[PDB]
Amino acid sequence: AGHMEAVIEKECSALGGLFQTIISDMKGSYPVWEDFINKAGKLQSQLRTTVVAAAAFLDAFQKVADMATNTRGGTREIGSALTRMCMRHRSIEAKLRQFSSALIDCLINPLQEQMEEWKKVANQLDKDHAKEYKKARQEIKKKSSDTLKLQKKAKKVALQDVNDKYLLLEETEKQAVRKALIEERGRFCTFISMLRPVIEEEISMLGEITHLQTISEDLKSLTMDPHKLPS
Amino acid sequence: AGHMEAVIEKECSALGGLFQTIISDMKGSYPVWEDFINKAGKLQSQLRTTVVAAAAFLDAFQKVADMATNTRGGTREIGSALTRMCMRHRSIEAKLRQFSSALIDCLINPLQEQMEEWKKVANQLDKDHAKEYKKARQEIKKKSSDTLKLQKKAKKVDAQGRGDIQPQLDSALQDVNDKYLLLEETEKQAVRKALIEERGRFCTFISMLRPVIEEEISMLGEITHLQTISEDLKSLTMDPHKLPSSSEQ
Repeated sequence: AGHMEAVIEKECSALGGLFQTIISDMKGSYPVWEDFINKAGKLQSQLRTTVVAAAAFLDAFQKVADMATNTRGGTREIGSALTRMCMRHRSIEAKLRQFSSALIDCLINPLQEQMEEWKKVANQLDKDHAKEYKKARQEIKKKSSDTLKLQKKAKKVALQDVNDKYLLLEETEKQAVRKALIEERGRFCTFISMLRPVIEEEISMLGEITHLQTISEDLKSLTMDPHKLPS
Repeated sequence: AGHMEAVIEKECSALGGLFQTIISDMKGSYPVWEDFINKAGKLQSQLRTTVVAAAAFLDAFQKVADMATNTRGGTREIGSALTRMCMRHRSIEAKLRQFSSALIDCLINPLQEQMEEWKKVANQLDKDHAKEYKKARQEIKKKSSDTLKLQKKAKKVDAQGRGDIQPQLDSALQDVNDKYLLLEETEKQAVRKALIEERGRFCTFISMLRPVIEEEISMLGEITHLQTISEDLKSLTMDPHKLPSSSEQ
């Protein structure tokens, strides 16, 4: 570590420092992504259990509907309407299953796999940059040297080559930063492509709720004046 | 007790039978109702656990959004859009909690308390009917008894109990028929009450179920917002292999 090496390193690293910020950010990100995969996993397992409970509940709901259908007068119409309501909830259950499936198959498992690949890709970006950077450096530590001795034996009575290699390093670093910015953004794009089908299933599941209102109104109509006999 | 009475008798028997059927059907209904309560309880318990797991997931999702938000260029916009997605999901989570609460407050617990009161009311309707039926038969027995008195004292046609006793005997027989009709009316009203109670049980159930379904229906308002945010996310993640104009500074 000399004075000439400090000056040179002060020049170079000023160029390639945004790179290290992006890289450091990516390398520090994994615990956040890991906790996400963990909590998503725990939600999906809980949704699977809820689906099983929902299906058993709907079996019992249907038995209640059947019981009304097997009474006599106006109670038979109540039963048919309860049956409709049960069928509508079964459709909602089937979409919840598809939502739960997309959550594990489209998001959790793929994000988990993508994780080790992200770590390897960031390691390599960092490694390759380090290489290009420090050979670029040592080659300009070497050209400033040649210029030093050439300037101290000419005053007893190459400079452009140093300048070349600095503009050279400027565009190297520019390209490395472009590459890191694409990888950084790309991780989120990838994550969002995985998220998309999960949210589509959620929208499809919610959309099945539109059929409940008509049935609830019918049930309301069929249960007016419970103190007297209908027609 | 002649032809007309025997006809009424069989209607009373049909009605009496129908009343006992309705009472028996009500009495045998409880295992189905109890199974429904049990399974609604089991679902509500899992929904409670789901809502906690959903909130923890959303906390993690928001940390991911924060991470993107605090990077550079277009990735910051992606973070902002992800935050909009996460906040909209907090609204869905809230509605899920409301549905879970309504399921227990409006349906499971009320239905559970209702069981014993349904049993008491059905049993009382049965006992009231038996009491009224007994009285009606007694009335028929008493008038058929007098018509036996009259009819035995009418066989003595030697005191001209024919222009005087026969009008009496005609009315005595009429009164008997009156009592049979009264029994029939008692049976018809018993059936009516039993039918009303049978239907009323399902009316009660529906009244408990409807506010639960209302909380579910309230989730329709969320859909348009998920659609818009998902279109924004798609637009923000175009050409992942390339730098967006937003990242070129």
